[PDB]
Amino acid sequence: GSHMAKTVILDHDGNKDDFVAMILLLSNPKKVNLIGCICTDADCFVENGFDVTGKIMCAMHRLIKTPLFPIGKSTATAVNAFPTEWRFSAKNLDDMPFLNIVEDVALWEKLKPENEAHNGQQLLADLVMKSKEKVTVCVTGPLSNMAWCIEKYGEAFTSKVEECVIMGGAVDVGGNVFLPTTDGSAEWNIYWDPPAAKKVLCCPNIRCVLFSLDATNTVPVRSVDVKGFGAQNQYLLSQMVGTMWAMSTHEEILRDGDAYYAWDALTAAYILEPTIATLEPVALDVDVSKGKSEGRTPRASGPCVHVARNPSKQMFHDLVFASTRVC
Amino acid sequence: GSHMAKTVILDHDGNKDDFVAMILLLSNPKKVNLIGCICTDADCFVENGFDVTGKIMCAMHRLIKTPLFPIGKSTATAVNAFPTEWRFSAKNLDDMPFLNIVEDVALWEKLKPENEAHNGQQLLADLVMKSKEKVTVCVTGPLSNMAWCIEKYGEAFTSKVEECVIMGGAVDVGGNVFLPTTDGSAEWNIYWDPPAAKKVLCCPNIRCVLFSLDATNTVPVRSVDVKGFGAQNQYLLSQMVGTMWAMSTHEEILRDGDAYYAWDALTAAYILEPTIATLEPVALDVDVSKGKSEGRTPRASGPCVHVARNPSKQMFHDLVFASTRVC
Ligand SMILES: OC[C@@H]1[C@@H](O)[C@@H](O)CN1Cc1csc2c(O)ncnc12
Ligand SMILES: OC[C@@H]1[C@@H](O)[C@@H](O)CN1Cc1csc2c(O)ncnc12
Ligand SMILES: [Ca+2]
Ligand SMILES: [Ca+2]
Ligand code: NI
Ligand code: NI
Ligand code: NI
Ligand code: NI
Ligand code: NI
Ligand code: NI
Ligand code: NI
Ligand code: NI
Ligand code: NI
Ligand code: NI
Ligand code: NI
Repeated sequence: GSHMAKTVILDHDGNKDDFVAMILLLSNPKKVNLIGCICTDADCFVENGFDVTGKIMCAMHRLIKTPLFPIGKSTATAVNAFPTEWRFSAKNLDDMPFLNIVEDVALWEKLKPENEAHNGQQLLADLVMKSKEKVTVCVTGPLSNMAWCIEKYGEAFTSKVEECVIMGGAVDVGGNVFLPTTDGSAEWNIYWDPPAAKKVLCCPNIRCVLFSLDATNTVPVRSVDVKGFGAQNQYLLSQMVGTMWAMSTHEEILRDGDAYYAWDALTAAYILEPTIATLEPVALDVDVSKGKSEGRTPRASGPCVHVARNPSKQMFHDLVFASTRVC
Repeated sequence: GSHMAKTVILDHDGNKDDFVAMILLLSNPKKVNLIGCICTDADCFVENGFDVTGKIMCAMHRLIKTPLFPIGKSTATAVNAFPTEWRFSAKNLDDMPFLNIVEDVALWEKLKPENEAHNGQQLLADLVMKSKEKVTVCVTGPLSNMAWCIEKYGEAFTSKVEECVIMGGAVDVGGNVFLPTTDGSAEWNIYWDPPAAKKVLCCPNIRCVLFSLDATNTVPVRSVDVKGFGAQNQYLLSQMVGTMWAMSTHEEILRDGDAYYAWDALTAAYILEPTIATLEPVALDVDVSKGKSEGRTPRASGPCVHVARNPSKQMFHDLVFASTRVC
């Protein structure tokens, strides 16, 4: 819990909570050795999500001396794109004053070209396959990169994965994909690339921990708690996380307008503290059709993954607030 | 320019640039004595815009010892409401870490009840009418409060106004109100309450300086300049203004996606530096109909206001960057 670090790669798609997840992982080097990040052109414009990833890496390196690591833009493309207005969030982040501290801009400008050479899917494969320790992959965007690696390399890749902790799906609760052509039963990360999700979630060669809407619905961050970051504004990570949650737009804001979803952050929190939730083994039948139920992750007839259940609000809160006083 | 301060009231509707305007005024006490603020339930939920106003007042009082002042919620209601998603911005701001510094929250919690007793329209009238100096009113929301004061008090009020510097309208360029029932010719602040605008803009008893889209269209803040606030992140006002502009959503973001509108900020900048723009006397015929042209501010047949022209991008930039190093 403080004596040995897990080797971790973050496979993300650049929304505000992807970066909260990144900050939780990177701010806890006693627990997590972050050896790389992948960014997918899903809930962001990949150039923006890439730059924000880079600058956060640079800021942590400067402040707390966490190692620098390779970052790769995936070339995976969507089956179903995220709404364009949502994807702009990483551009907004890239313009934020806490992501434009002069040292971080200078270091990222220097490190950017070497990272631009990487292909994200290939980087994920290379980092896992060449690692001495088995690697924990945290997936907070769609499952396309994991799918590509499993398809290209099979057990040469999956044998080197410790576990895969994924944000996606909706098992016993409704989804969050509301479009003229959908029934509302699907979750967005799955919907973006349903065949990828089908390939990964039911891959018998990896241990998947799934943070579906079942778990994420129960742990919003209330406005009253987001305001708590103000007491820590002298810490860069509090300026970052407080702003990331305060910026919530569209369906990131719950019904009552006084709380926000924290989907990916809870997912990374599990890597820091596995007791934050109980796990249930579940067989899933991923809908890859073009019907209204496309992307649905219902229980199969007759396991694929271990679904997170009843996550601890207090543990989540305490972890996030401690992590964001790190620097 | 540094030897005597203008007495000013800010009559605003709580969008991000309203607060940039507020920060420009309040950060320059050599030039501006801010004696009050009004908040209207237009481009915000008035409770949120009120709280943000209060906390910014409190922060400046703490940091640079600017005086505290009365703040009043207007009870004016719209003819045509702003889009609900846009109005949430002040709620997002109210949750920001730089607007939750513990001292500011404590002081605002203390000062809030006395201010809640105020009626905004009445406060605007009282502050102008009892002021020893003639008062400059900066209006960055709709014209409803000015209209109410002129209707209730006539010259007893207008004789005590130095000038009224207003953000609104579109004279020789298109508007920004795009709805199924509009032709695109109107600007939002006017559209919100066209009869109020008609009453004020052509009131022969006040000198109106109008920052219409003609002027505001030419002074966006580019992403490259918003990023400049990062170099000043140690200053609270840079964290505020940088985030306010970086947060831009919807039609605040220009076509190319690399710049944002700064409508109200330019309007306040004129109070700080009147040479920032050239003024043209223009007679206007405000459309108060329920047709597609409702809220249009075309040139009349045959002056009402002095329209701002060709504002200086460099002066605006230099003023904003200096103001946001104040604290
Ligand atoms: O399905 C949740 C996943 C998480 O991994 C978050 O990054 C948002 N992402 C998509 C998403 C669902 S609603 C919503 C929203 O309202 N804005 C931006 N993104 C989203
Ligand atoms: O017509 C411009 C006035 C200014 O006073 C700004 O506060 C925004 N306000 C309304 C407005 C126009 S487009 C737009 C937008 O996209 N988001 C929020 N507000 C607006
Ligand atoms: Ca995500
Ligand atoms: Ca305004
Ligand atoms: Ni340990
Ligand atoms: Ni170094
Ligand atoms: Ni490399
Ligand atoms: Ni929208
Ligand atoms: Ni695919
Ligand atoms: Ni707490
Ligand atoms: Ni002077
Ligand atoms: Ni005091
Ligand atoms: Ni009073
Ligand atoms: Ni009215
Ligand atoms: Ni400059």
